[PDB]
Amino acid sequence: VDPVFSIGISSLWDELRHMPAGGVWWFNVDRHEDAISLANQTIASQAETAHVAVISMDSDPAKIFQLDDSQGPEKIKLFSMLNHEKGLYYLTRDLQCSIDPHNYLFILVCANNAWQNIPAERLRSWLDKMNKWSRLNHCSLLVINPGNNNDKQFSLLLEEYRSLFGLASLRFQGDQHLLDIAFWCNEKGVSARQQLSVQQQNGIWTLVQRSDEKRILSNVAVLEGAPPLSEHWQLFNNNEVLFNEARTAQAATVVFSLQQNAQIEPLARSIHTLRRQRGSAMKILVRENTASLRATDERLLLACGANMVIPWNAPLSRCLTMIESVQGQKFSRYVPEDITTLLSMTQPLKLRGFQKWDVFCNAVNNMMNNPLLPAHGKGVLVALRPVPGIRVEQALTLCRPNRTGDIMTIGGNRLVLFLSFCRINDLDTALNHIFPLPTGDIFSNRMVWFEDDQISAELVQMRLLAPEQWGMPLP
Amino acid sequence: VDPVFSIGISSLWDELRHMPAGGVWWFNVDRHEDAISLANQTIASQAETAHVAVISMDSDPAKIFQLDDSQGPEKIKLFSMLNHEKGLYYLTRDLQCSIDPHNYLFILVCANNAWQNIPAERLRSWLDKMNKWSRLNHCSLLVINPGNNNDKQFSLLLEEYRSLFGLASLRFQGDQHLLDIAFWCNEKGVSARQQLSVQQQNGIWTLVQSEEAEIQPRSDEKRILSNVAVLEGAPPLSEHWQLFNNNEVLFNEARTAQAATVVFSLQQNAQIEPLARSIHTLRRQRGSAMKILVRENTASLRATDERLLLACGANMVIPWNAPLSRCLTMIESVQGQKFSRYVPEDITTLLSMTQPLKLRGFQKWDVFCNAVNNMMNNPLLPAHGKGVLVALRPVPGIRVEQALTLCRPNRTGDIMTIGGNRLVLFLSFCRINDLDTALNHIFPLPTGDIFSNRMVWFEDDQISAELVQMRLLAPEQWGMPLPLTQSSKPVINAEHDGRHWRRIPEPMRLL
Amino acid sequence: ISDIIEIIVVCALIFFPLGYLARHSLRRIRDTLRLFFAKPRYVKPAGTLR
Amino acid sequence: IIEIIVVCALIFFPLGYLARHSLRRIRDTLRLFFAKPRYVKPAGTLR
Ligand SMILES: Nc1nc2c(ncn2[C@@H]2O[C@@H]3COP(=O)(O)O[C@H]4[C@@H](O)[C@H](n5cnc6c(=O)[nH]c(N)nc65)O[C@@H]4COP(=O)(O)O[C@H]3[C@H]2O)c(=O)[nH]1
Ligand SMILES: Nc1nc2c(ncn2[C@@H]2O[C@@H]3COP(=O)(O)O[C@H]4[C@@H](O)[C@H](n5cnc6c(=O)[nH]c(N)nc65)O[C@@H]4COP(=O)(O)O[C@H]3[C@H]2O)c(=O)[nH]1
Ligand SMILES: Nc1nc2c(ncn2[C@@H]2O[C@@H]3COP(=O)(O)O[C@H]4[C@@H](O)[C@H](n5cnc6c(=O)[nH]c(N)nc65)O[C@@H]4COP(=O)(O)O[C@H]3[C@H]2O)c(=O)[nH]1
Ligand SMILES: Nc1nc2c(ncn2[C@@H]2O[C@@H]3COP(=O)(O)O[C@H]4[C@@H](O)[C@H](n5cnc6c(=O)[nH]c(N)nc65)O[C@@H]4COP(=O)(O)O[C@H]3[C@H]2O)c(=O)[nH]1
Repeated sequence: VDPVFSIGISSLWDELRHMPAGGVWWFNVDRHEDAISLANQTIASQAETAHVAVISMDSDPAKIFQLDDSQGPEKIKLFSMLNHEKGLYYLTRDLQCSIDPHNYLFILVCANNAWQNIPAERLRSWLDKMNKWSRLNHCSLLVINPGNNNDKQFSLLLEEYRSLFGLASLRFQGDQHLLDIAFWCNEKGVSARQQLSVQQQNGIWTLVQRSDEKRILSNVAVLEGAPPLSEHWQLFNNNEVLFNEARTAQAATVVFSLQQNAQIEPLARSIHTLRRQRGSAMKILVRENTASLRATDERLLLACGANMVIPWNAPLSRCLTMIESVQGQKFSRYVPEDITTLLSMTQPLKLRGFQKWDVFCNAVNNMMNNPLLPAHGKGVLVALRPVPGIRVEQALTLCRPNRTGDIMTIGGNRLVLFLSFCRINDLDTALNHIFPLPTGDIFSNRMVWFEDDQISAELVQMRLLAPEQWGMPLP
Repeated sequence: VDPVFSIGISSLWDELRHMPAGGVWWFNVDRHEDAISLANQTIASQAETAHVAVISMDSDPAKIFQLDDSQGPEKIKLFSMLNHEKGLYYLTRDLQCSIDPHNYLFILVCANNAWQNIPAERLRSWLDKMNKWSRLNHCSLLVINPGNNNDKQFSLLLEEYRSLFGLASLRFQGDQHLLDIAFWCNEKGVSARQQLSVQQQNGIWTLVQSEEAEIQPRSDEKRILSNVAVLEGAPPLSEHWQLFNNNEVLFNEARTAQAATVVFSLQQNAQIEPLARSIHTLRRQRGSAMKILVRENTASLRATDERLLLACGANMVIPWNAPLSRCLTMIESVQGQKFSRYVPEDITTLLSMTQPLKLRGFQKWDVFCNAVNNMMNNPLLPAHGKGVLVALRPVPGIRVEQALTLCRPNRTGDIMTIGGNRLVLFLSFCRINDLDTALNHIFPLPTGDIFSNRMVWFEDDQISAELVQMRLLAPEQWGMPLPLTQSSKPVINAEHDGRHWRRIPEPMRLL
Repeated sequence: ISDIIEIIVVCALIFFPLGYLARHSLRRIRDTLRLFFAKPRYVKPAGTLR
Repeated sequence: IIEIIVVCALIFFPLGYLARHSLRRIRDTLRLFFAKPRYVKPAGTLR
């Protein structure tokens, strides 16, 4: 009786694609443009006779939403709601005023970070009421949400899996998108926790479809003047020949050596190629001999396909035990095909020294909104209050950042610094590197923000500072 | 507050066994005796305080259903109904007549092929009404359906997700039963499309050792459950961090997780074996999606104990040498990884693998050769990492028994013997890279003042060949310890202060 | 004639809320009637098998 | 008199009962007619 609808993903299995006429489905997206594209394709994939409506926060849906000429419904009805939570609260009655909702598909494309301010309890109540209304009217609702940080909200959605008939996510990974289907319920059954890869070609979302295990291939420098432990050890002078011989290997163990910082970039490429051509059976280890690494470079090597990076603090015996640790293990993580999108994450700010208030806030906000950066680990935002007897300009005189991604600003008797990729524990060392005199004889108090939400809130409270309260270095 | 009931299957994951109050679960079973067995085990599997009621047909439930004296609720209330469709319709209000079904568990054990006469639409309406009733009354219903053939009914139930929290089937296949879970939903997520092999051992249903990676929901993939000592007084880095005072509490919290990183802290060697047991339990109960990390804070680990922790199920042991930032990077290095190694059922074997010699000091030639041979014939020890066999030739000034006087092993697995002017010594679980360290610990500090040259064997074939050559030595050339009467005088100017070799200066005349 | 129509209207009026409240509270009426005695038929409690 | 009053009562009782059973229908039709969209305003059927 009640028809089944289809999600806007090409070449998707019937178990994960259909949408019977009763229920609510939720979809998360990383960027607003991707949400709009998915909404347009979902409109385009439907049958000619089906009933479809689109509700968008953005004004003039006639300008941002389109139809397919070849197939799709003859007409779709657009709705616009003001930027108020009361719009979502009244949605059901407001639609009842204008449509009879029997077998009607509602695509709700919210604005960017639209669901960020909705409280947890009211979101739960909204989901429950929408499920009840959908089952009563035999209508289906698809919710498409372009957001940035929804971990708590995603946990809420997972806990409310009874109200939802399906939860999926689309994450941007440079050249391909990752479709994470938490669960999907249809007339063909229930599916649980699939991870799939989807790519956009011409604006269309299409799904992208024992012998030497004990062998150990290692650089000579890994064994600090030590005999080969077993028959299974081959010793190589540099990582180049090691890469060439590992190309042929299948499930062998490869141990690179990091002596110099300049090797990090080519090592990354080597690991990438070795993890692409050769599958998850191979085990890639990077033994760091001299202190020639940052946390960011280690994250890059881990993303490029290294099992783990062994620090230089660990002596040889611990490194050998760690080599024993990775045995029998497969590399389940995803390595993006594009290599430049990984190296671009090494330094995303590219601004040094003093910045005015507005440029500082814009730069830090832009870095915070970057999807291709570690969560809660993008940097540390610090506000320093100078002791009485010295001004913020004098504190700016005694402040010389050394890295590229470190920026400063002065305003409202505060010196506000941002240090990129620095962790909260290693903050005082950084401050000692920056200031000539000890931090403690120059500043009275320290406020620190290092989580994404905290930094965003501090930035939104830092734009409220009216001008003429900002500061510049004295010429 | 509401209870979480459990299905009567042993060794089954919490994902597929918990049944929270407020739902309807459907069970298709092959044989009536199997149905009654499952019903009885499910009755016995509940908490003592749990209120459970059973509904049966065409029999007296007081005679066919049994309660266990060791496990299960103290008392259950039985119900029997005539083999009629009217009973299936009236169930809700008939039960409401007697007891107010708040936080109760109703086991609906039907007659053979009883749901064969119920039409499709009325069955769907019944499922919807039962879902509504269960939600309102905060009670759970477990329908056990004996059926010779319900393929169409199974398909209808497959479409009917919105009225059931779980649909499962149990089919007999000659030697084992296959548990086919179409979908199962509890407080821990949604599982779907799993085929399991179960067997009835001593009348109790159990999972065969095929756990593999079947914990489909990974809702807590970002949660980091760590000991408070792992962060050296640093703030919790993210909201995903939950700190704990000790490993005991952390273990209790982690037994309910799915894919959360669990970071233990090791500070004393006394805490290695129980940590190993806990890790074994966790990896045996919570599958391969979990990330178990052991973080050393002070020097408290050997290579053998690290191997024990790794073989119990831990992904990585972080040395105390690595500072906190490196440790956090190593924590994030293991994200999204599955533990694909094999963890045995018996922890006793793993515990015994940590010390397979248990014999210290001087040995006869026979005892030494046999002990080393038995150590290298144990198929539970790392290859080419069992130990180091070293033969020492003394300097011309000293004999061999005197050199025996000059060696005092400290660890339990270290043995030595004298024969053919050769002091040969086996140090168990010693790598070739750190042989000098061991020799310095068990000899006066400069070893070139007691031995001219040494020969080292650290590979299994090499040590076997050396033992074969040593067994050929004539018994007349074997050595014996010198009696304490003559060994009182130091051979060299050194003395042993319990565990330290101190070198005593002696008078001499310069040239 | 007029008085007849007036009384008819009055009866109509008074009896519309009557059938409105009879349906509105119907579920509660049924619940109470069950509570009092009803007829607990079909499914019959066997006993408390301790 | 009394008889016709009883007849009118009888008429109105199931009449009001059927009117209540269609509460949802009545609300839906009234919402269609009155048409007070407070926050969600249809921008328009697009081709
Ligand atoms: N103690 C300490 N000093 C720090 C740190 N970060 C920056 N510096 C100081 O700042 C100078 C400039 O660093 P940069 O602008 O990032 O420019 C750096 C950077 O681009 C590169 N570099 C050096 N080591 C690494 C490394 O391990 N990783 C990466 N990604 N780049 C590195 O070399 C450039 C020049 O390095 P230097 O000549 O040594 O000079 C460095 C060094 O004196 C730090 O974490 N600790
Ligand atoms: N934003 C920011 N953070 C800073 C700065 N200086 C230090 N940090 C932070 O402090 C951590 C530890 O620095 P370290 O103890 O000097 O220990 C450093 C240092 O010895 C060395 N290193 C890294 N980059 C450079 C470099 O460019 N030059 C030199 N000479 N050493 C470097 O690598 C170690 C590990 O560095 P990381 O893992 O990156 O972790 C660094 C980083 O998070 C700074 O100027 N800006
Ligand atoms: N520097 C150094 N000394 C070594 C080493 N191996 C043994 N010793 C010395 O040998 C003594 C006796 O060790 P044990 O008989 O195995 O008996 C040991 C052992 O059963 C246990 N123990 C201590 N630390 C560890 C450890 O890290 N791992 C394990 N598995 N047991 C330990 O405590 C007992 C007594 O230990 P201690 O009082 O410290 O006394 C130790 C220590 O002084 C080594 O690799 N390095
Ligand atoms: N058979 C034998 N091997 C010996 C002996 N002494 C040293 N070794 C070897 O030398 C390695 C390094 O010992 P370390 O440098 O003193 O460094 C040691 C030491 O600091 C500590 N440790 C281990 N056991 C004990 C112990 O019983 N007591 C104390 N105090 N420390 C210990 O743990 C570190 C790592 O030990 P391992 O991983 O086992 O690795 C040990 C072990 O393979 C010995 O008397 N007998």
